[PDB]
Amino acid sequence: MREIVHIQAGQCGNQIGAKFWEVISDEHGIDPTGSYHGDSDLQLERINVYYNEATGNKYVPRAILVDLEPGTMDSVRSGPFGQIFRPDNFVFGQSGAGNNWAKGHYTEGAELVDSVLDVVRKESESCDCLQGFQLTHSLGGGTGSGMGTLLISKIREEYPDRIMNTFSVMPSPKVSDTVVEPYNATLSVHQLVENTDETYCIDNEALYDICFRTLKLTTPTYGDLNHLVSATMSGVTTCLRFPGQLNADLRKLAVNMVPFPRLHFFMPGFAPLTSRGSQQYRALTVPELTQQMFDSKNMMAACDPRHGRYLTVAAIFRGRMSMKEVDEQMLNVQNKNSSYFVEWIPNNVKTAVCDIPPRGLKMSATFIGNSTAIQELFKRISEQFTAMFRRKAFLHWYTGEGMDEMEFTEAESNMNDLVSEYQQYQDATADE
Amino acid sequence: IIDLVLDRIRKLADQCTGLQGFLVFHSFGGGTGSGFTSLLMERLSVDYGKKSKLEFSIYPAPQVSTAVVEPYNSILTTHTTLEHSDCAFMVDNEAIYDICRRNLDIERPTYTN
Amino acid sequence: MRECISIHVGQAGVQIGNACWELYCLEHGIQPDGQMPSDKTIGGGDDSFNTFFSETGAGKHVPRAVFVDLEPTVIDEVRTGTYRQLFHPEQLITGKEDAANNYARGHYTIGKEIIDLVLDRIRKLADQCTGLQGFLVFHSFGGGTGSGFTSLLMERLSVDYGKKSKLEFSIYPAPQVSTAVVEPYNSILTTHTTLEHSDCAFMVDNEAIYDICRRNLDIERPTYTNLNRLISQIVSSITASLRFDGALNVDLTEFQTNLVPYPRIHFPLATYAPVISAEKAYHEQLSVAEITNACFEPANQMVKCDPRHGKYMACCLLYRGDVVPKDVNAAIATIKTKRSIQFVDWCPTGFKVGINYQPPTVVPGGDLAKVQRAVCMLSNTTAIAEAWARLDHKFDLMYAKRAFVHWYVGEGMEEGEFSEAREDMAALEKDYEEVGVDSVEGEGEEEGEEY
Amino acid sequence: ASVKVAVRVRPFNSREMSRDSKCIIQMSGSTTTIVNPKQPKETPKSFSFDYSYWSHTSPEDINYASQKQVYRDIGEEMLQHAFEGYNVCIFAYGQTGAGKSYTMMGKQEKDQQGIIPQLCEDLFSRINDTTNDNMSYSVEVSYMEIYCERVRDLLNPKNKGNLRVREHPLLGPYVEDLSKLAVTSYNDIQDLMDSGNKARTVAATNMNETSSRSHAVFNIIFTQKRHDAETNITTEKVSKISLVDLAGSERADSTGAKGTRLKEGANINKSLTTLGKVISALAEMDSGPNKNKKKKKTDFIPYRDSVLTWLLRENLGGNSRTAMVAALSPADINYDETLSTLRYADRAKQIRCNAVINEDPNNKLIRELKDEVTRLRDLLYAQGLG
Ligand SMILES: CC(=O)O[C@H]1C(=O)[C@@]2(C)[C@H]([C@H](OC(=O)c3ccccc3)[C@]3(O)C[C@H](OC(=O)[C@H](O)[C@@H](NC(=O)c4ccccc4)c4ccccc4)C(C)=C1C3(C)C)[C@]1(OC(C)=O)CO[C@@H]1C[C@@H]2O
Ligand SMILES: Nc1nc2c(ncn2[C@@H]2O[C@H](COP(=O)(O)OP(=O)(O)OP(=O)(O)O)[C@@H](O)[C@H]2O)c(=O)[nH]1
Ligand SMILES: Nc1ncnc2c1ncn2[C@@H]1O[C@H](COP(=O)(O)OP(=O)(O)NP(=O)(O)O)[C@@H](O)[C@H]1O
Ligand SMILES: Nc1nc2c(ncn2[C@@H]2O[C@H](COP(=O)(O)OP(=O)(O)O)[C@@H](O)[C@H]2O)c(=O)[nH]1
Ligand SMILES: [Mg+2]
Ligand SMILES: [Mg+2]
Repeated sequence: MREIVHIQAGQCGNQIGAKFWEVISDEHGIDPTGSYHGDSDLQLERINVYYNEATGNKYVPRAILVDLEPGTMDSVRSGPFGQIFRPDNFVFGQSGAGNNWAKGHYTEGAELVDSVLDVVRKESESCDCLQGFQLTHSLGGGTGSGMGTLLISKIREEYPDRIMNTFSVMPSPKVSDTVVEPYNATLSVHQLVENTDETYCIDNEALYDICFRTLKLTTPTYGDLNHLVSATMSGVTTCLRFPGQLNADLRKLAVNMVPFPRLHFFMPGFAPLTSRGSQQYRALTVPELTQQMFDSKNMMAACDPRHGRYLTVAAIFRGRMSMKEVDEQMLNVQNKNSSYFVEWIPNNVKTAVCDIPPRGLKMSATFIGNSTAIQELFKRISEQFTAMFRRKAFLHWYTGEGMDEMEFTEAESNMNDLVSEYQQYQDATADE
Repeated sequence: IIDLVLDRIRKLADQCTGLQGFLVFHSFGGGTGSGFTSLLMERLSVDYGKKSKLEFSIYPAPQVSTAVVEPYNSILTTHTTLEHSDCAFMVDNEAIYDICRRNLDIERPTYTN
Repeated sequence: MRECISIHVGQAGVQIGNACWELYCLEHGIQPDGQMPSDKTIGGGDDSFNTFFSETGAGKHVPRAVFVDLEPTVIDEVRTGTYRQLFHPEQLITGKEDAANNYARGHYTIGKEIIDLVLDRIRKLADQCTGLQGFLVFHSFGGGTGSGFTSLLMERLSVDYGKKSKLEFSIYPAPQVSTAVVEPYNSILTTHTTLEHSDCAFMVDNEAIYDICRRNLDIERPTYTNLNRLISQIVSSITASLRFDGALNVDLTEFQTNLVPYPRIHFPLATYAPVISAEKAYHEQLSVAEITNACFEPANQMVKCDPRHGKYMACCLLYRGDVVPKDVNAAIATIKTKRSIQFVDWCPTGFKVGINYQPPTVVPGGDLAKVQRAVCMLSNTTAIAEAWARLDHKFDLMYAKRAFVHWYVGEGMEEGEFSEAREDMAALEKDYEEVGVDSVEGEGEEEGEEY
Repeated sequence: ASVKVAVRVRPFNSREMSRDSKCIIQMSGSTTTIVNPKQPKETPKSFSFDYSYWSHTSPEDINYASQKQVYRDIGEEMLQHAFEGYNVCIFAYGQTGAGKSYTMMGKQEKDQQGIIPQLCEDLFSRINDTTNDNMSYSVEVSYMEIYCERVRDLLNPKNKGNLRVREHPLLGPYVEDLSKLAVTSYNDIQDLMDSGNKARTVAATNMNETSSRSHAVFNIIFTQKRHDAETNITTEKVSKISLVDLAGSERADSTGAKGTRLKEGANINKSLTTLGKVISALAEMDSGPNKNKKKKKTDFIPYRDSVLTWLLRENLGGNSRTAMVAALSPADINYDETLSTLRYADRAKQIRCNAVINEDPNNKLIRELKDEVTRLRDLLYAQGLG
């Protein structure tokens, strides 16, 4: 029985995790008090992927909430699903990182990491057969970036054979909210490229574009962005929980998506998205889902796939549908867009089908692409990084916490080498 | 789990009088359908030897397939499907889809057909 | 327990403190006598926010503030006023004369025998605190006490506490109007301490505030009460992030991390956008874009300096009220496309953003309208050098002839100290001129090896 | 310069003499011929290498190569290059149970020692005779292993942890907190080597009774000091000798591994696959930019896929003079493995290198400008102007 431990770090991670647990609890018919009030008998068949059982026939999520500022924790407890989490897993301190990666990684987080690892060990030792971990955090911040990277390193040291997922919100070109995002993003990526099996890139610019352009919302808040992200998280691990005509575990996705170890940065997507008023016009079927799947404007990372090539893609469908139609549509997508796929991987589309859709939909699907266009995003950060490291714009805050220019230089070099590795396969020719 | 599988096969074979053969259903392109089939066929050839062993397997299709790493899994199964099997029947998903579309007039067949 | 200790020094400090504590008492539902009826009526709550007020057993709320002065007058006005029962009786007022517009009198001669009591009471307040965040020091350049005693206090605090942040709000002398003949000497003397021992210094100018009051609020004849109320609104906007919930909270450390590139450049300007009268509150939308644009207008700056003559090195926007992130992003994008607002090339990001849900409050008898949205901008820029250079000129015009110098030497200084301070000032000015320069063309001169 | 390539064929072990004992390796001069045991009709494919050693027949004089012969061919030349002021490397290669450990280390209690013993012997000798009032020498030793993509120190065993790998902007990758020790005599380096060999992880498998479980790197930092009154270059040369013993590729069926042994074999095979990929590419790119024409657009060599290739970035290419010693088994049953080694060895012949002598850059510029002044002065004086 495959079971996942969930870790949340920082404000963004905590809020996305809260929305994600709301969505998952709705999917399995879990009351906010913890009781089960579902209808289908297949909701409880695999409840133990995310939830532990408790004596009063209750269910407690296997979640670990982490921060250095207490306030966010309070916002989780005083909420619709605050009481569902067990209070022993709320790990926090005082004197938050203050948007400083050094404080989160070296000075402050070094004290709380022991407690967080203790709770992680306690949750993992009770697992029947642990599958992997998944961490939600923001790269452009303080405690999120630093302590997420530290926890990832420690866990990979302790559990090398397990899967390490990661849902990261990374800085956008236009939408900037802190002045020192490039430093934190560069160091975080330097850690992640080493110590992670899969990393799903998420960008606020792309999510705002989806909300404005596709969903036609006029006032999108952070709740809607958390909604989209949580839908993606559920779509990724659907196949562990429900039966289907063609299953797809996390390891299957990892094997079929990662050709070489360092290229595991994925562009996520979801379909359908109908804007609450155009759904009465669009007929729902596999071709429409596929058409919205590969559309440029639907991607969540703000990187145009038409500027590169798809090393690999994976599509996980949910709903009763024919496999012939799915295979034909993926094959058509490959042949028609013959210039956006590499020529040294025959059939570089992975397919999975699950029988049970979401609660309110007859059909749904999720998209995990792996393309060279992601290099663009890294290049952007690198540019900004140079513009602040040539003059040492804010370096004293980081060097006061016990860092040196050596770490900055090596992180920049690692990011540039990653960019070059992606750029190797971008241009055409190569062949056979 | 291979030892448990062989124990159950032995228990079934002991009940059988004049056992004629084995019918092994698996799929090229999958991890278990290749690796476990190889292990099981090797151990069965070592243990039983003279009993017939037929295979009904699903070969990868020329165009459509559901995994990126199918060719590796299919090629690495060659030694076991050549040395230990006695007669292997191969079927293709595309051909059966075409048969369903043309003969049975099923526009959107699924794996049940 | 995001706790802050406020220190008010001198007449300007005490009066700004009166305004600040009126605002804080009204925000939290605290009465002038220290009781909070809201908890009694409701039955309990978190309204006794520990940032400013400490709760005793009986239900009284004592502020975490320290008032200091050498004149009994300014604080005897507080001991017998409306708020006589709010503050702890210990108010640290030397029953002697005043520094007399003399840095030496307040630093060397009379600043002693009052400093020990002040640090003892600050120690008592800091021992009551859990997770102390920093200090907020209110004082005035150009005065005797507010310069010299603030210098001594800051030095001793930096010796004792060390790592805690020390923010400073101060009234810089104006270009034209002045209230003393020896302002430049005191300002140039205290710059040597505020440069080393502070972490971030916010400067305000009375001419700018008078102009804002005349133009926006339509007040023809303002007094110091209006200026103190505006400064109180700004400090409340700064400190709101650690008292109420919000979409994005910005603590006091994020301030210093984002607004201070180098240790010697910690002199940002401050502006408040929706400064408007009740009558003109109508006929206006007061959207996010309007207030964000108004923050960048040179006329609304609180120090008489033109940002168009310099370059922006960092900006921090703190929003209050019915504000959502997408409008903030749109406003920042609109500002980034204007050519009159120039950012240094070595800071591509530029902006820090914080949002708080609590809207600003209205003080009865005030002059600011009730609004749904507000923003406080803090901008670290290079135009501030101009505001210093003028003062330097004034200093020279008096020091060539050694006017008013014997008063300073008679109180325990020597002449060379003056020169030392002036030299330091030049160095600081030079640093600004070196950091606003564009990076040399293709910073690695040029490049392009083989292939 | 090019990578030097030596191959060495070994005798039978107990496993091979118990089973079929037919050889497939034949050799002559600097040419090695493999013969397919399954296809006697096929051509006897042959490979040309810079050196080829035959240790199959102990008493015969038919091109028999003892330990000393290999040393005088490879290690003496590499130590000469080390005295010339060049960083040098010798690294072993092949499959499990072929001779890497024997060739690099050998058996201490015998007259049959490895390259590292004789190299340090000859170095200690040469510094001893050439010592003078003005000339002096200093040498330091270090020894690390890569077990499971984790670097461990051998000399100091009490460390008990995985050190951290860093990247100097100018000097490239290195290992932080590596216990480099100063030594003064051959007894000292002998004691260090014995402690290190005792510290290494070794386990018994069916293919080898003492199969190595970790890559190993032995680093000697050597410094020559030439101090005189005039301006004589002080601490002029600083060379690094890197002697690398890699673990060999394994097959689970023949090895019989289970549990920890199988995971160790998997990690070893991952590292060796990455090394082979890096070797192939350094090769093609060099050969191309070298033969192709000279575009030099962009070629990406995946150094970062493993820690082994990361630490040896400068040795496999760039700033070092490197030699590859491949081990070969004679048994027919191992044919499909041995050929593979030879194939990669052939590709190792194509790789090039760019090594230069070390110095302080300020002193480099000063010396170069002084030489230019001297040349211009001589030219002017010869022509009647100076
Ligand atoms: C007629 C009807 O039922 O209306 C739909 C609907 O109108 C649309 C527009 C829904 C609707 O979603 C939105 O309006 C929306 C707004 C901001 C961000 C994201 C969504 C819907 O709200 C969302 C809601 O979706 C679900 O319930 C799914 O199961 C979803 N779960 C939740 O949204 C959820 C909400 C609160 C608490 C717990 C879960 C889900 C999706 C994927 C994986 C797991 C769960 C549905 C069916 C609808 C409404 C109600 C209007 C959509 O919802 C999704 C993401 O599945 C948006 O586009 C789809 C397609 C639908 O046509
Ligand atoms: N904005 C504002 N400025 C003030 C206020 N009170 C005084 N000032 C300024 O403070 C300057 C004089 O310094 P003071 O604060 O009076 O110095 P002090 O506290 O009296 O100390 P002593 O000179 O020793 O008595 C004047 O130039 C005023 O402009 C006030 O209430 N509000
Ligand atoms: N040229 C040679 N002459 C004589 N004996 C040799 C020769 N080469 C190897 N041997 C012996 O043959 C065996 C195999 O050598 P060995 O050095 O153990 O291979 P290895 O690759 O280092 N072991 P492993 O760690 O599993 O790769 C040892 O017993 C050596 O002493
Ligand atoms: N999608 C989403 N992004 C968020 C949310 N809150 C903050 N962010 C992003 O996170 C960044 C700030 O990082 P932060 O969470 O403060 O890092 P931390 O201080 O370590 O927790 C900003 O760039 C925001 O865009 C949220 O609720 N949803
Ligand atoms: Mg006074
Ligand atoms: Mg060995």
